[PDB]
Amino acid sequence: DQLIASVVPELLPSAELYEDPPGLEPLPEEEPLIAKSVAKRRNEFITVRYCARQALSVLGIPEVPILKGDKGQPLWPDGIVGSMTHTEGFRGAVVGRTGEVRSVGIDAEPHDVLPNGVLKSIALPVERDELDALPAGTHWDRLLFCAKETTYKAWFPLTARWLGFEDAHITIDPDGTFTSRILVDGRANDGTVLSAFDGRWIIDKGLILTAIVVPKL
Ligand SMILES: CCNC(=N)NC(=O)Nc1c(CC)cccc1CC
Ligand SMILES: [Mn+2]
Ligand SMILES: [Mn+2]
Repeated sequence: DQLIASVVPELLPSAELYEDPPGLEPLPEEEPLIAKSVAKRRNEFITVRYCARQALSVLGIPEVPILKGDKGQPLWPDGIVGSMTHTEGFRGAVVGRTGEVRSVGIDAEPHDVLPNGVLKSIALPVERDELDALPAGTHWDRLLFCAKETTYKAWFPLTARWLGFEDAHITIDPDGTFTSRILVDGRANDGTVLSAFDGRWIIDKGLILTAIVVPKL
């Protein structure tokens, strides 16, 4: 019944918590990253890393700090890829080994309409027309935004480059899948070319969860 486990393969352990349990602490090496942060930010940072460390233990990796790189990206141990996300009512993480998968991204959002003006900032004109044609009963605008965030999180670890909202065209299928088509240069750091990603999505517990796994070559 866990949301991340429903949209990623069994080979990628995941862990999620819906509240901030009492008594958690960051590892000493992580404390400087949130020393001057408000309580809401300290709590999501600490709880998501407790989830990541649980998933890393399933891979046989013991307790390790998860620091942030120059573009805010989490810095995983050698031979590990992963992703983390937090929203009100959700903290989650997923990790995998580089010999099984190339990259993973996840994102969680509340299942509600986007705030005013956000859809115009994140969607291509063609995506807006596509969302209007989808069946009634799902907040397609919020699902599109969620899928764009997951696209960036799967892309950045492979390219080390920015990806704007206008740089990817996402097509959502009501069956719980989506595709992301990259509209800019897709040269990856390993010499290969990224052009498209396949994603999965689920709506449950008032939340939307999207995931992309970039598979082994
Ligand atoms: C496909 C285009 N999507 C993105 N480029 N998305 C992000 O940059 N998202 C983001 C933002 C901007 C909303 C701020 C802080 C941290 C992150 C990284 C998860
Ligand atoms: Mn967050
Ligand atoms: Mn997010």
